[PDB]
Amino acid sequence: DMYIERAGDITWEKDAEVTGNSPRLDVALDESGDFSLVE
Amino acid sequence: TTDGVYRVMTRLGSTQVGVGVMQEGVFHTMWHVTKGAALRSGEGRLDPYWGDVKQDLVSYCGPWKLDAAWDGLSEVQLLAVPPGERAKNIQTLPGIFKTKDGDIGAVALDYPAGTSGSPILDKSGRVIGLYGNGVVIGSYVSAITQGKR
Repeated sequence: DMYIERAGDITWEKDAEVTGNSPRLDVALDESGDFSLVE
Repeated sequence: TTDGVYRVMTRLGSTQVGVGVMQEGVFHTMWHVTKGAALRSGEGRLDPYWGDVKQDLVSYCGPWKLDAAWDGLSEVQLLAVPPGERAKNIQTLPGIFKTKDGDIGAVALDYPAGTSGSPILDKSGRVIGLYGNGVVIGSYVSAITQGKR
């Protein structure tokens, strides 16, 4: 059986660590909800 | 019932299978997390209301309520709730999924599978989508998956 526990407010944090790139990708979305790359 | 971000847990012992957003009396998560199974909240039960495998989304108690969208220029924050860890905000500039049906924001952040369903936020604090359906390029990239209101 599945259950939920509260973990916090939905809020923006000004002191947030900043990371990660911003790649631009060609993709396709199939009927099962799976993304795949396209070339 | 209370607004906020929530762990989705399952039961020998408990495991965190995902994350979701409670807003306006509706619980929002990704289909692959719950497969639409009913959810326990305290002594109450949350019953599914809408779901779609292609969008990989599901809502409980009512229709999908989140409708803010990435503005295409600004940094966002993943409100990651990893298993065993305090909710934490990770700021990033999204990349882009270019598809035949239009462009989708995407975040190049890689957190444990039980983080699936964590909300992505804009600067105003609005949920612009959920984390955890994506592609690999060894690096995982998640779509910013938003439903329709």
